[PDB]
Amino acid sequence: HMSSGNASWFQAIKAKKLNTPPPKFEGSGVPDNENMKPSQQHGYWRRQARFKPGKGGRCPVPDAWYFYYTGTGPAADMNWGDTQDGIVWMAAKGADTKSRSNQGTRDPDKFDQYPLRFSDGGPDGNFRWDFIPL
Repeated sequence: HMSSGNASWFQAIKAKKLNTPPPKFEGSGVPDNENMKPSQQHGYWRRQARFKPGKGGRCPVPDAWYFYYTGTGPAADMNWGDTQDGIVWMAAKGADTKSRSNQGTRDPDKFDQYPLRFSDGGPDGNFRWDFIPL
């Protein structure tokens, strides 16, 4: 089966080892994105367990986490702060986490993913992401 849905606007962050806890962030944990209302600077990171072929059959690879603005993505029906394994919530100063933006999600056939930057910090050392130029 091929997932039919829309995707995250940003690249993934990726754990370096198996069974890593959720990412902790210096600063808001909200990706750099100047094209949003300050009131709308809030969302969640969502865990994605990965695999790939290796010896015998399939082989576990470290988790990826993907960021979605509140009210969008797989956990669109969740409200900011709602507890669920594999969901961590982030908000920048001045955010109103009741607000809902028009950003929606990314259609992969049309737009490439945005590069991740965190001018106010970034995730802890259990995590890394690929370089994509600005």
